Amino acid sequence: EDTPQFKIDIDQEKAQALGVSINDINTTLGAAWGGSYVNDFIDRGRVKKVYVMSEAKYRMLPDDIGDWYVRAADGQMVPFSAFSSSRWEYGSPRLE
Amino acid sequence: GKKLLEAARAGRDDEVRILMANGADVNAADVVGWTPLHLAAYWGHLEIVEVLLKNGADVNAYDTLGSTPLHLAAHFGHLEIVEVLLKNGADVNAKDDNGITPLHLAANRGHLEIVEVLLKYGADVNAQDKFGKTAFDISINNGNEDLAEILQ
Amino acid sequence: LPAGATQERTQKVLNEVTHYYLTKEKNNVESVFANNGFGFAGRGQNTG
Amino acid sequence: NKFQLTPVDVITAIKAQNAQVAAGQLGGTPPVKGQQLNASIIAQTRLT
Amino acid sequence: STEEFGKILLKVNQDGSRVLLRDVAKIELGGENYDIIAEFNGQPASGL
Repeated sequence: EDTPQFKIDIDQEKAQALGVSINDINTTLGAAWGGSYVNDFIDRGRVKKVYVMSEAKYRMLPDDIGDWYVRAADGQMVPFSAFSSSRWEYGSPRLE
Repeated sequence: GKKLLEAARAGRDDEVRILMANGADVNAADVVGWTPLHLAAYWGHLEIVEVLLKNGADVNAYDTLGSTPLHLAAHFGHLEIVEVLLKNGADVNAKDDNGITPLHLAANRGHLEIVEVLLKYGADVNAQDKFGKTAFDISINNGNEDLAEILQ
Repeated sequence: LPAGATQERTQKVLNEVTHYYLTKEKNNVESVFANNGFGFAGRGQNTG
Repeated sequence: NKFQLTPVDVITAIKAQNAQVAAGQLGGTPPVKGQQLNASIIAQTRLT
Repeated sequence: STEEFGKILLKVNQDGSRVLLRDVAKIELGGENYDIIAEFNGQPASGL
């Protein structure tokens, strides 16, 4: 059955205003909260994966969303709460 | 409380009006803060909204992000539920954690009738969200000719 | 059609074709399915 | 190094000037009414 | 939808005015290409 899920919207105008590219925004959100396969390394002669992901305590609750920052073209660091609005909604965890 | 949350999500009329007789908490909230009244406004169950409200359900309860049942119902085009909520004292200009009001949500989807019902009940047309946007700014940005005119 | 001939030019011709079958072969032809743009010799705006 | 260039720029220039380009068509589909000319537009081709 | 594609924010000018996608283009559902005209007795047709 459907479960609650955290909808987060990126303000295209404010991001454009602050000089903060959308790619900087999304890859930050995803690699932090979802993690990112970056490349491979060699563990004892065996090639294995290299993931970057936020530490657990910084990707748990919606308040943690604010503590993540993206740099603008001018060089200033901008928090996520500047160009994002967030709500709750329901969706399926398993589409048949 | 847990059985009332899931019965109001599924929409069983008889089971909510028996759990209420079993002393079930009208304002029992799930892990995201959604009361049975939030559930019924989201899913459009008009008559469970009317059973809970007369049983003392908090009409202006807000979730862990500031959304009230009036937000949900005005957002998804539940006209008759917007009117029943406002008839039981729904905060017409409630502000969530992003500054979004029921008028903003109803204006984004183009619900002309809920906008006219919120405005009739005194919705702040110049109310601003966290980005300074009014219901009007939404209208011109969406290209909504009909709604841009209703919003003054 | 000739080289570089356009789509609208082919279509007038295929309509003349379909008009013949449905009029002067009215007893024998049920229907005609015209395709402008591709043919046996190849594709192009000048084949149908 | 005489002209402040690196293999990077050589590779970039070969990639830029030895290439093949999709350019579309004069009178390409969908066309306007009464187009009489349809022709392949030939942009940059491979070096030889 | 065509409306959502229409309100894509291309550019915010210095005076604030937002250049939207519909301001520079027309937006509609359409075919993937328009190279083939398929007619069944001169009527519009698709098929299998």
